[PDB]
Amino acid sequence: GSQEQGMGMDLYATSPVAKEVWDRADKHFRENYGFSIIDIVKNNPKELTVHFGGPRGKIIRQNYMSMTFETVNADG
Amino acid sequence: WRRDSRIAPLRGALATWGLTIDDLGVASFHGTSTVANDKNESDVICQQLKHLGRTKGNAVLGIFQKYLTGHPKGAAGAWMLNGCLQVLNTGIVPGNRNADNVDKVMEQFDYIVYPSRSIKTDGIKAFSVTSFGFGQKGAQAIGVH
Amino acid sequence: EMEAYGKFSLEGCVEMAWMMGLIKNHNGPLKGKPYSGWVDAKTGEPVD
Amino acid sequence: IEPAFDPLKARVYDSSWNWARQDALSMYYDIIFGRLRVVDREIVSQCIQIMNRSNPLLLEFMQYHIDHCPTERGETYQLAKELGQQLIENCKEVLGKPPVYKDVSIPTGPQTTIDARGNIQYQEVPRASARKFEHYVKQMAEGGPISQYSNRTKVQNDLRSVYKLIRRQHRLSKSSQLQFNALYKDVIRALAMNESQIMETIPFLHLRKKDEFGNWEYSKKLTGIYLDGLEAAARSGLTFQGKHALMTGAGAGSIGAEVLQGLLSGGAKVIVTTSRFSRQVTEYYQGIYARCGARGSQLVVVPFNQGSKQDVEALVNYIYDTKNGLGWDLDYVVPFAAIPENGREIDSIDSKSELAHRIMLTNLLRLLGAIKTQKKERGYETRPAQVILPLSPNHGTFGNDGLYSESKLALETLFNRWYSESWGNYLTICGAVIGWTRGTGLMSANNLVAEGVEKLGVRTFSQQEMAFNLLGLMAPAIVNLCQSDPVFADLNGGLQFIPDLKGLMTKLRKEIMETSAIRQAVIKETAIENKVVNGEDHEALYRRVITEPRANLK
Amino acid sequence: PISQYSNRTKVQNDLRSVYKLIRRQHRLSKSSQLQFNALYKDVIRALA
Amino acid sequence: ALVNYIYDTKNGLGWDLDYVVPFAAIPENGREIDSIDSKSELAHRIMLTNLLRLLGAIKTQKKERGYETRPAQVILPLSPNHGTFGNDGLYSESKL
Ligand SMILES: NC(=O)c1ccc[n+]([C@@H]2O[C@H](COP(=O)([O-])OP(=O)(O)OC[C@H]3O[C@@H](n4cnc5c(N)ncnc54)[C@H](OP(=O)(O)O)[C@@H]3O)[C@@H](O)[C@H]2O)c1
Repeated sequence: GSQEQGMGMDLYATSPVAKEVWDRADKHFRENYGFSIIDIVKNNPKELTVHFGGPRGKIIRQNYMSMTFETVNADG
Repeated sequence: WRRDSRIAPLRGALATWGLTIDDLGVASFHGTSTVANDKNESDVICQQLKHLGRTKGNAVLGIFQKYLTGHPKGAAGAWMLNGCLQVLNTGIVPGNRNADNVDKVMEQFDYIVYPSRSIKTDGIKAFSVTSFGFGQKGAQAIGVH
Repeated sequence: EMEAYGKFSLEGCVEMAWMMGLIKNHNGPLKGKPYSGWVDAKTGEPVD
Repeated sequence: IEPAFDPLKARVYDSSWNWARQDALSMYYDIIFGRLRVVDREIVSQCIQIMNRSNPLLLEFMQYHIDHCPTERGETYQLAKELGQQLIENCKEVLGKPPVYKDVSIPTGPQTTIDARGNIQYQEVPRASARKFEHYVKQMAEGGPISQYSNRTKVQNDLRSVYKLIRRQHRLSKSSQLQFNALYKDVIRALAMNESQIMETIPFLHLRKKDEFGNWEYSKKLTGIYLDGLEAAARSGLTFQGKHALMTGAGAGSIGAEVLQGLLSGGAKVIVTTSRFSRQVTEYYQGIYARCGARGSQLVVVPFNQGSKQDVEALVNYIYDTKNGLGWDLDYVVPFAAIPENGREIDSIDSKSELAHRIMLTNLLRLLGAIKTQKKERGYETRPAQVILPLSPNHGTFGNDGLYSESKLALETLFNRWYSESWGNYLTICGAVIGWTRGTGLMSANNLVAEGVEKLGVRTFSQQEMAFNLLGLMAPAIVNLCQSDPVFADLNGGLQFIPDLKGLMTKLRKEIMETSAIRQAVIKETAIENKVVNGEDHEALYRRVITEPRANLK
Repeated sequence: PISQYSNRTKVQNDLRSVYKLIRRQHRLSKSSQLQFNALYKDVIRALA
Repeated sequence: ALVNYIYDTKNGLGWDLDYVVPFAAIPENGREIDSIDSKSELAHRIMLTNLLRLLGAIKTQKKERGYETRPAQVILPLSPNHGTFGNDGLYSESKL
């Protein structure tokens, strides 16, 4: 609820520490889920689309495919 | 239909020759290539057809003579009227050659279809020319075969 | 013609050519020998 | 080299929804007057594009016009209402479903004829053997005897399955298996290193793979996996939904032109460049989009001069710029821009040639280069762009290319740069070696000899065919091969077996020109001999008086 | 040692011991041994 | 101009060539297709377009001068690297 665009980005540039916290997170997201949260934060897109390209492209969609949701029927 | 609260003058004039809104085939538009006059025109002719009863899926071929002739300030309506009387007598409905790419706005007007090339038909029964002018000067005429 | 077909017919061209003043009718001697019909408005010459 | 790109001159065509109802209502009357007879492949085609743009609102419009069709007036009207309701049903089952490029045209071939008056004409006559594209796909894949599996290619593909058998049948000791591929490799290396001492068919359309000794040898595995999709295309079509692509050299009546319509029938958004940006050219591409633009598609035409370094980098920027550009990212790049440098040997590499070489190579590379850095910078890491390199079979075999071959050959260094340099996952390279396309293009006068050369058991292509073939390598199957490995793709009609092709052609070239010249020569001679014998008067009074058309204003 | 290749001779004498060993081992279905022979012959044709 | 000095009888050194050894070349180290710069385009022009023109020039010289029976042997410096190495930058393209 309290989220606002470009939050903690000022502190980002100014703090070599926080700088890296974000980076490691982004680095992660990009290489696994195929997007940057830093981007989403800086400029809030009304939409965004990830692409399952070559070698590291396919490995991403794997993670999208390996997302296990769970709802049981009214019989059990 | 003269002053009948239960008959639109459009209905009237048409029904007196045994026709309904569905028989109204071509609408010649003022369509002056200005931003607003072209939204508006569609919107009016559209609301017109809808509220009268025009059956969904039956579009009017829309003509825009101005692409070819330019806008002769006053004689605009006359040129268009000629066009329709001519369509009436040939069954050919001329296309808007300069229809680059119709504005997405014009999608919401179901009852109007904007032809970019001429179409030879089995015939047209009745048409509607419509022009608008400076100082809230709107006119419309319906012609029957 | 233009609004519908997108080009002039010979009939069209002749009308345009007439009103634009490019050709005019002639009915007398052209260079001695008689002639009647379309003539280039600019040069007295005849046109088919 | 004068820049020509200007974002203000950009034209965007995207109004499929309207052109639909038009092409729809247009076809309806077409039938009623018999412009369309149920026969005509045409109707099929039209219907598919109407299917491609399927709205709910289209159906309503579709329906009403049918529902009220006055069948009681004539056959046509019935025939209409029939095919109408027919179409309406199809459209219903393809809502949401990706639009498709499906070439329903009637495969056509080359046929030059010499009239008895010496008149030389060239029609394109339906191929007696194929009727649908599926037939073409087969005819191609099958092969021609003229392409008889060579000794080496046989020795190899055989030793292959020998291993495949010996291998995938585990009951021999690993002492022997281990020592089999030993004696197996031996054979392969010896064959490559000194073929001279040691020593069915080939597609017409095959891929290749590189040997340890960088050799592009026919690979059935690929040629299969390709040709398969190539067939799957001819059947249930092929979609390009969601794809973005840049195309240069998509002039009116060119290979590019056809490929364009292809992607436009899939849901593809493409940016097309023109170096002769006219109204006429503007209109042309509109004409296309009006009739090809499936739901979701978009055409963006733009002036551009690939001879201009500046333009190149400028174009690319318009393409990617989020704010004032059209903010895309490219899926395909089809660099078909090219100049006719006919007539020049090394004798004389002139202005034109140096220019041409700059369009066809230096700036082409820079075009790819530009796109890459764009992606690199924009963090676009997982969406490589497939580049359809138009390579050639002529690497100096033909006469006065004048810097042509030099360009087309150089392009092939890319096959390796894809590996060495660091742009592998931004651009993928698909080396399409385009073969003889008789379609009116950069090989036009080469149509007289089109059927002649084809006599020798080899095949020439129409443009729609070549576009099909190319769009083939555009298909998902192959696209993924490219993402791991550059693709060679011999789309030559097997002319790889007719040697001294330029000699053959010029030979035929002569005969046709010669025999026709003689024929019409004699005609003059004899009809002149008549003026001598019968006199001016007799001859004069006995010639077909062909009335000169006048005009009457009714 | 890098640019090594085998004479036509070695190519055959190696095809020999390959066949001889694989064959005089009899572990293969009459299918495999059938078409192994098949393929061998072709190879031996093309190589003369 | 060079070629003409070579062949001109009067004011040139009026030769006819037996060998041509076009080893003119520029180090375009450091550039991928990433960035074909000024240098690269220039290098490619020295290493290919003008090279061909050099040969071409010599030929027409002979053809015109009736030098029919004395071909000139051209030692084309080709390369093993056709894009196998990194940052040739238009090098391979010329050599191929
Ligand atoms: N057909 C074959 O047998 C064959 C064989 C090998 C390779 N190819 C390749 O096929 C591709 C397409 O060419 P084509 O042979 O199909 O037809 P083409 O007649 O060579 O088409 C050339 C097109 O390139 C564009 N163009 C010309 N000069 C340009 C310039 N200075 N800047 C930007 N664009 C320019 C023109 O488009 P605009 O009119 O819009 O300006 C023109 O329509 C080429 O890359 C060619 O090398 C074809």
